[PDB]
Amino acid sequence: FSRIVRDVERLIAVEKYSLQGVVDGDKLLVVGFSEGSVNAYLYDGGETVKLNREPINSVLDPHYGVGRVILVRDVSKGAEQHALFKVNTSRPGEEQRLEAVKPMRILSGVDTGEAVVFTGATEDRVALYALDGGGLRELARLPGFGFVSDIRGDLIAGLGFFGGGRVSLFTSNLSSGGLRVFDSGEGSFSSASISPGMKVTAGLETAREARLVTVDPRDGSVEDLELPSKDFSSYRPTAITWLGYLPDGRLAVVARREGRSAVFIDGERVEAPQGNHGRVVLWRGKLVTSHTSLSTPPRIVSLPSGEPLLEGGLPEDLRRSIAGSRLVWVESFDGSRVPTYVLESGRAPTPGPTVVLVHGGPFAEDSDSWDTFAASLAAAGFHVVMPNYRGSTGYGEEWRLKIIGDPCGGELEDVSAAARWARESGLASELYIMGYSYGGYMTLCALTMKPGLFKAGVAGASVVDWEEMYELSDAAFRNFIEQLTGGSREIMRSRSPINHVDRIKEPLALIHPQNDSRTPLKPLLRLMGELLARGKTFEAHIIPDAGHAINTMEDAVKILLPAVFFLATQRER
Amino acid sequence: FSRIVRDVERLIAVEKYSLQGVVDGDKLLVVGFSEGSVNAYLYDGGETVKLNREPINSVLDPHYGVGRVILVRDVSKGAEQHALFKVNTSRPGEEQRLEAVKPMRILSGVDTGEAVVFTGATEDRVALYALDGGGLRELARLPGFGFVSDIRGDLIAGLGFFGGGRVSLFTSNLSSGGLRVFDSGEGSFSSASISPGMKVTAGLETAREARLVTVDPRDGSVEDLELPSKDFSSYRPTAITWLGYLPDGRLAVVARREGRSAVFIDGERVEAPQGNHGRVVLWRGKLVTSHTSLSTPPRIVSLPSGEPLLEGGLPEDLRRSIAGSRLVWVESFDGSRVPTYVLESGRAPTPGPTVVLVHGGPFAEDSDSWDTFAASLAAAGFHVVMPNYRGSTGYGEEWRLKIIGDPCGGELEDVSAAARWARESGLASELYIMGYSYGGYMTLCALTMKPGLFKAGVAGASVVDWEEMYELSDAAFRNFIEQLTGGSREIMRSRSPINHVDRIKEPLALIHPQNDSRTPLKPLLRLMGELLARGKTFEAHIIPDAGHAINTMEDAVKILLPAVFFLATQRER
Repeated sequence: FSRIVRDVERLIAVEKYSLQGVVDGDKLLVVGFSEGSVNAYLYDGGETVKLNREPINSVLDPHYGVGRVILVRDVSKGAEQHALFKVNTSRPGEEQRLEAVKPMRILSGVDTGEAVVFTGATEDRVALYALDGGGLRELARLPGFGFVSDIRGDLIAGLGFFGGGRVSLFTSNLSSGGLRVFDSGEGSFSSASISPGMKVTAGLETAREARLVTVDPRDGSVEDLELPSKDFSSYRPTAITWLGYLPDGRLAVVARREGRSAVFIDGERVEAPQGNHGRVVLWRGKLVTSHTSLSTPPRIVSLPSGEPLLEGGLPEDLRRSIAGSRLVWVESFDGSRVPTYVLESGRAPTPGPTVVLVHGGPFAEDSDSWDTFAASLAAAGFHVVMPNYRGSTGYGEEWRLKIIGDPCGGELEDVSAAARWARESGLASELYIMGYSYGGYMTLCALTMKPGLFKAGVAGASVVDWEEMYELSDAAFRNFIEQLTGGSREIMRSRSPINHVDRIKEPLALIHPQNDSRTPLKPLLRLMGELLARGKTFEAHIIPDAGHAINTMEDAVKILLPAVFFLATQRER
Repeated sequence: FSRIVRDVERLIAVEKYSLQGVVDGDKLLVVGFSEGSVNAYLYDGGETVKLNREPINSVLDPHYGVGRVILVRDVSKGAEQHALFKVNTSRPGEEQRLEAVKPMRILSGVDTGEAVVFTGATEDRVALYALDGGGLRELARLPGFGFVSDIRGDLIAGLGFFGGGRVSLFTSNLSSGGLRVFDSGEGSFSSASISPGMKVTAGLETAREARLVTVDPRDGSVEDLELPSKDFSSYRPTAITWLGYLPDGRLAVVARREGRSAVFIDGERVEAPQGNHGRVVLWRGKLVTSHTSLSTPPRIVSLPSGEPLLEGGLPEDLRRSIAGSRLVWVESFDGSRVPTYVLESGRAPTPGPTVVLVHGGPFAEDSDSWDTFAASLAAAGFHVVMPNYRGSTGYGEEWRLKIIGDPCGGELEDVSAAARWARESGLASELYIMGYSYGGYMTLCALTMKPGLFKAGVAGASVVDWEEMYELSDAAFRNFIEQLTGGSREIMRSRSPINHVDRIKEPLALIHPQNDSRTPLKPLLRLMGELLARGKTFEAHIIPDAGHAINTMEDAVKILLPAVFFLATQRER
């Protein structure tokens, strides 16, 4: 149990890096979890320089070479009312709060150098904003969650979840605002970057595949974009992770199939370490991306050698605790094949104690990408099954959109199918479920709707009640709940696990940050009252002065430690 | 920290023993917290023999030599609805449930070998029961908490908390039942044992001094008992822990002053290890008692040598973590002197992080006795301050009875004076409050009524709302609440920290077993609601399938570990 603490601490503590851009002339801007919190750094080639003072949540996308960084930081103890802080790169550790922007949920943003352009959610709206030397301007109100993708000249390009789980492309004008929304009937836009010719290149993810298209923002004309090299189209990607024009005009694309990605410059394969990659930057005539895998914490590497620029290293005992990984295709209730990553623990027998670790989102995926939760479970003697239930990204629009209107429906059947597969295939001697956010909702749904499937469940930062949550949500989250539930009152009630507590037969652990503004604490307290009144076994841990986005080691530990303890305790019986 | 977990674990894991009597001819009957849980053992000079199968809570007091033991086990996952199980001492590990006794809160009991006589509380009454060969009989209904002390022949003697915090003597007849209650106007009876002459020898605790009396149960006449040796009366005890007749007719008395006890046989002092002692038994012609101190976990020893028969060795590193202890007399608001035990941690500076650790009860005391919580605090690098606030035992009837009608009044002032004493004496560089049960009530009362006094508070198994708790309480606890509060609804409301949440300014850690039936979880969930709605910082840890009485190592870890983590975190800032 003290060994579990050491394992969880060191898994959280290992340095994790994400590539944000190039700044300060010719230096990497990198967001790193290092020295126990999320900070932003310049990487010159040798020593990193820390840009921020206190922990941050993120940084805005910098235009190449801009001489500043815009930090995004929660100023509300985890409720995700962020403020923006400017740091001049020549003077690291000196912060200027951008006081023209009232705290709000910052969803995204780019800094051109002249203007800081972002989307943000308040109680009454999601909006696209620009802050220049003249002051703050609302460029447009957006229908739902929206994200700035790119800016070139006065053209802004972004992606919008504006209905039915579909992603629209949007543009606006930096100088005079407005909104133009481009919707594909074939699928969803997944990344965007403005070409030198002032067209929007976008990934378009259709039924079971992904391709690149050009959108002219003047008329709504969409063509297929063909590249000089044909490696990209032959790769037959299912998803586009990211794309962007480099300063030399070449289009870089990270695309993926089956939970691993590949890098392309102007269509041509650039070799990269196995796993997943993030944005690709040009830096000192070398391609640089982020790399991660189930065995590799996020790190910065140079392509095509794959040599690390910035990486944290795991202790050898923790590396060994992960025996192997594999993708399997689990047949579900309608014969659909649920792509399921399996992390085999080198610290459990086969069959052995097995956790179905259910991903959040739901528009997210279990890929060959580092997962601290999964790693801590493998360290603690559990195999880990991570099913890409319908709703997941990475496997086509059709699979992703199947969740719409059907929470605690087919996706739960997929999660249950992976569970039964883990037993039937001989992997699991016993079964647990665990999840954070939409994953925690799945824990609650599994224990309420599928009693006896799992031995016990962990529900972290859970959706508990669509109805009460709606009442407490900001404009983005209200809209997203509308989308997920299809605007159906019956769905919001019947698919809320708080309404099926009497069905629970298994021990449940609840973990919840008190200031969560995504999945609020209030319905969780009501759930505890229901568990109590109905004589159900439950454990609960409420984390102080924290919300949904964990950005310190001590909060990461508070969230994960009790989950690992609980399951380890359950394994004694 | 993993080092904290390890120390906490090792402190919990150390075996702790209580002496219950002599059975199976001439074998000691002990209850040991051992091998991870509370169990019953025979000891006859070598290895213990485990009598129970699953963990228990206690055993009933056996008459010398009886060939069986009656286990008391919680059969409601911590809610303290107990069933009785008999184990024939010749056939250890084979239990037979006494099915005539439906689950109830068993408060006490004696087993003559032919009749099991006990007190228990259901929802509607507290009663004295006898189970013999002809079945179960209710001998009498008691006004409130009552405990059987002794049976000789047909006579039963007990102690009753039957009004005003005062303890009465009561008798009954095993054959015919009934109830006779004897009050003293000078004080409270603390201990009782029937003499050969069929009168009741009792400890009478008065204003300051305690003495031995003889109560004739036929007419209620009381006279002082003078013993052959005068070491006892000249010791001038303030409290009488225990007394009992030995097989040879000698009267064993354990009495105490200033948190330390002494043992007497027919009034003659018997040398014993410094600290506190429990019952004294004759085993193979010689004297045996339990012993505990601040630096020695409860153990069974021979007198007068002090040689251990059953002892969980305190490892040297943990022992060394307590650099010292002191008894101080804190000046309270009204000139009262609050006897306060202090532990200096060998792992903190002076001045240094200090926890006022508040005792439960309130009719209990901090004495020179083992305290796992205090030890873990010392191990974690905190000085510990343990004030015997008014309401405490050990310092006379007047001091103990001051709390009556005044919860969250003078006693909280004593606690606050102890905080002030810690700072002003130079011990404390910073101050926290921590407590379980009435102690947790004090945490909550301190953060609501004395904001800014402590840096942070830990409230375990707390009283939260007198009124709601009363309505959820069984007959015993309803009566006790009436006595403690005076029955006034204004006291019940005004002295409930849930009605003062607005004033809270310090971080608060709530810890609570889910099935607690003394201090129920329900009002604590409401408190969390209020903390949430009023934007207060808090954490909470609810522990599964557990109640107020902790009987496993892992449950004690779930109760204690969050507290130490919380305080350690608080000390970083």
